[PDB]
Amino acid sequence: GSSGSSGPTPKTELVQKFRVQYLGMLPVDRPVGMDTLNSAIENLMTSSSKEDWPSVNMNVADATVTVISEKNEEEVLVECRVRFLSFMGVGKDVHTFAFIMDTGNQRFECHVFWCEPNAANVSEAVQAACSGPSSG
Repeated sequence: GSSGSSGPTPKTELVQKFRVQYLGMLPVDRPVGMDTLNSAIENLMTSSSKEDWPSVNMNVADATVTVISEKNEEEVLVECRVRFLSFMGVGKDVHTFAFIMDTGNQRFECHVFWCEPNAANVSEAVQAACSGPSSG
């Protein structure tokens, strides 16, 4: 390592980590909507028990959503960005959070998660970042 080391700065950003479980990744056709959202969750929900879901952490910063493991603050299970997001919301139960992301090739992935006591702060912390129009 001939080259020295990078030079950090005495200033960081605000990050919000939330220990949530990882239900799994279910694809969806509609990048927007709740029905499908819930449907996705409910689908995953049934799949794999609750305890089966690995306790992960949801990092939120720089308007991004990165799912970091529990036994590793460096590991990045899933890396989602509010800029690549399409939609989301809280499933049937308030203890569930899923959002449709954009990967490319007309493909969308919905990452289901379990937040307690409710995915209100998470969804918000994530939404506050997304912050999109309603086009009503």
